Amino acid sequence: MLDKIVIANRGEIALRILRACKELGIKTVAVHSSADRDLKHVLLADETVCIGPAPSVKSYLNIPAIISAAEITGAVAIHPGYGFLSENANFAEQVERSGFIFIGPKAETIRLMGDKVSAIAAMKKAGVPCVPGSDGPLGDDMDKNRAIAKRIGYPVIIKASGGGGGRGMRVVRGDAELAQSISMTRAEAKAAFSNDMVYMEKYLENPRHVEIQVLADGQGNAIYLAERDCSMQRRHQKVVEEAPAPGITPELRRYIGERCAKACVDIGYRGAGTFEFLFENGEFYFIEMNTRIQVEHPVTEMITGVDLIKEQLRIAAGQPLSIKQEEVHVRGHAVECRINAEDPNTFLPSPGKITRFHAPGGFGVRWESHIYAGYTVPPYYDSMIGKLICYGENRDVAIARMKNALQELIIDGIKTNVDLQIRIMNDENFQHGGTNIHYLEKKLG
Amino acid sequence: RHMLDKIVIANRGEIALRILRACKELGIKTVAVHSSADRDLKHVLLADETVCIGPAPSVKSYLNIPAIISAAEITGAVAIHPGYGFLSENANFAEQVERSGFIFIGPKAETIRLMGDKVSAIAAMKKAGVPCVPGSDGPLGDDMDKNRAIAKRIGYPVIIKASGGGGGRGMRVVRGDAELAQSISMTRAEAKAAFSNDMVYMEKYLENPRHVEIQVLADGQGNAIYLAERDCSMQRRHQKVVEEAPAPGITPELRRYIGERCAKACVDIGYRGAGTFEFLFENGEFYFIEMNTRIQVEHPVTEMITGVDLIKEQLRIAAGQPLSIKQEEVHVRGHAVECRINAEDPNTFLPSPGKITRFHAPGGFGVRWESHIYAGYTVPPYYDSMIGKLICYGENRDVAIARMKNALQELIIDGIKTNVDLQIRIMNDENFQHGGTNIHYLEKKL
Ligand SMILES: NC(=O)c1cc(N)c2c(c1)nc(NCc1ccccc1Cl)n2C[C@@H]1CCCCC[C@@H]1O
Ligand SMILES: NC(=O)c1cc(N)c2c(c1)nc(NCc1ccccc1Cl)n2C[C@@H]1CCCCC[C@@H]1O
Repeated sequence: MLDKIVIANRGEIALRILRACKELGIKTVAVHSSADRDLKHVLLADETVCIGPAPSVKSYLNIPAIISAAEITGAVAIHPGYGFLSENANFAEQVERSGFIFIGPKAETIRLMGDKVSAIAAMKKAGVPCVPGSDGPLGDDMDKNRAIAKRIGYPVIIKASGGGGGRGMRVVRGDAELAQSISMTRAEAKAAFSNDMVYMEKYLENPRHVEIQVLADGQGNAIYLAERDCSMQRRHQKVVEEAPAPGITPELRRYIGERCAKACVDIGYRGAGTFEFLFENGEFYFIEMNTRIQVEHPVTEMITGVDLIKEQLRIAAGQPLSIKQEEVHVRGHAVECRINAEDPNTFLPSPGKITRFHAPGGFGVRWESHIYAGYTVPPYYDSMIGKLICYGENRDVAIARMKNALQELIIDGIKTNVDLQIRIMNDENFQHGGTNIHYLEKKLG
Repeated sequence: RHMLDKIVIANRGEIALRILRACKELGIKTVAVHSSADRDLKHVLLADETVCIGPAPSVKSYLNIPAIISAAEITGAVAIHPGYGFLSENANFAEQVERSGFIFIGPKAETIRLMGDKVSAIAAMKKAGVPCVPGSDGPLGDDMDKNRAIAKRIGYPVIIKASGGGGGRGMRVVRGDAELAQSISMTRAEAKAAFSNDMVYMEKYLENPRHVEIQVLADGQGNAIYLAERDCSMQRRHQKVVEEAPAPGITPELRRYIGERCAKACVDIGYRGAGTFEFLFENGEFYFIEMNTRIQVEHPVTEMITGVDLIKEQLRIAAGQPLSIKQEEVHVRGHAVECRINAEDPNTFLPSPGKITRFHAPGGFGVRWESHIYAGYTVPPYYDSMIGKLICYGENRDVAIARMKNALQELIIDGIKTNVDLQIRIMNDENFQHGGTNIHYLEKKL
């Protein structure tokens, strides 16, 4: 095992990693901004280092300060969590050249999957089904771009090669909008990602968001740990996640999973990763790969029994995968509700002091949050303050437990999306299952 | 399938909240019956209906048979869940409930009566094939020559036990003939005063036993299953502190052997609902001591390793539904540890009442928190010291223990004294980390 690690993150994920470290007897170094002295994980860590003032650019995104804290404490590894520097290939490369273990994939793999054009090319080569599109970058020749748009099937989407998630996209209904659209995206991409490379892709009308969890040791072994349905979204931001995805057969799971596992070997993947797809008419279409742990990883842990953070730590330590594909079994169902310090109606973030707090309990109830009574949610960071995960023997039990747990959850002093989550659990279409990616916006409209 | 419309939760604290959650999941309307001191209980605050049944002393509230039955009638409830303790093993209450036309969420009154009489309960178990402690196999008379002959056949040390006794009450260890007559006479007088039943029996006293118990479920359709075992040996002066499932050192073959015998005994006695067969385990052999005719405090450790919601099964059985799982569907997976959290003084072990000023619950993968407490809540001095239960699960015993250590360190209960520090000490104990420690261990450590 790794003797001592730096947790290069904050909030709920930092607390998640800290628990995993403590379970394995790994010493923890909590690096934090001056605004995050009162974070729960900071108070629980063996050593703490203040890495700079409140803005992320000065603290959590500050590479030299993070490296220096790792050198000063005698740490051997760095876990970047999710967000911040987790998908920054230059950070991964610097961590390794400085002699530390980077708890993530190789910097080259981050670059390969990070550039969306080459990622799709790599997946097509690996045998992973992708969304029909340009299959390369787009030029200045409108005649070639229009011929490509008719080849795929209108409507189409203009995507930034350096973009990802919910940023760097523009939908095209017809050829009249096409020219203005290919130009606006290039200007936005060059300003936001410092790369003007764009590509064209088929805009799928009625798709579901289905993603595959993988674990690869970087020694030739790679396993798939079922799927997650993350279709309940608003402004390209996940709200509810669940595992397994409803309507996915053991045969469909096996088909897509084996392809994802094979793709890991072919790209030399190391650690935990997720292959995101759009699922429509019984077919999967690759969109992107998250080369880190995901926010929604707990729903996969509940249904497989696999602790995903401990496995990241074992792989980083140089241990080959002990878990064999034949040992991965889907059992029961899990639902995750993201808890955000925001007004759901207006999207207005709600930082501030939590005057009253009470977490739900019970069988199959998992609460993932650093929040406590008297704690101030700082205005400098993202709105996500916690995650409520409920497990049951079937989908209906997990939903029933989630309704009860949401009713027990008290967060006063700030605005939350708790009431929105209660509305989603009570939604008859959600209760039936299989709602598409556009459902939540339509329901709220 | 048909389900109970509304039930009265005839209990308080953590178990009342546990029962409330199971009801809500099943769409059953809840009736929280409470004493005047228990208006601010979490489950009372979450219940669909509330009925104040009397003042703080349990005799006028939680043990008050007419007021509890009256609250079921007033609210139009169809069933009564007694939880554990209070009226849960009271056969007169269960008889009065049935008589009043309400469902008693438990076994038949006559089954409670049968298992509540320790002499009759042993005779029924021995007849069914359940292994028993060698003993008198009937009541002791006043003839001391006969009592010395029974003691010689059993072999000293022996234990004199009250037929109306149970748990940690109504027993006396005898090491030789010199103490026999007086020990029998003293047990009789104590039994007459406490139980209005002076019947005593003799049992072989075991030197280093483990307290291992088998969980059962039996429906009204003739199905009876076993849900592995629990080791409750980590205890002090008849008070459980740590429980775990499955029991260390128990092989699948040993589990199958004892479990099948317990399942067969349910069928023979016409058992209904949740129940536990309590055993003393020593030298790879099981010895029946008593049967709990209700749910136990430590039921969550069995739920974690089997996936079975024991409270929801009680509610399903009571509604007239078959068991939701078959024996072949019951699988032991992983390991679970329960730390009882008490508002108690660590030097005296007596209840420590008062107001909770700051409260923080632990979280994480495999962490389960069973408690009604919240910040600002006042622990009343009228009832037991138990304020909560911390349950950690893992794919093996070591992971469960590692998760417990971290969970206990995150647990904050300020304003009152707790056994949190003692629980941290037990988790750090190398003999506990090895496992298989006997019932006498904790007292010897302290
Ligand atoms: N081909 C498509 O129809 C399509 C549609 C969407 N909405 C895509 C979508 C495809 N791909 C992406 N995202 C990746 C991306 C964005 C910008 C530039 C490149 C990439 Cl790879 N997104 C955005 C997503 C936000 C939430 C909805 C479901 C999944 C996505 O995370
Ligand atoms: N035969 C024996 O060795 C024996 C010993 C004890 N200590 C017995 C014990 C046997 N049996 C009982 N209890 C049941 C009982 C008591 C009085 C009268 C009838 C009964 Cl069934 N107890 C009380 C125990 C409390 C301490 C820890 C856990 C094991 C036991 O609960």
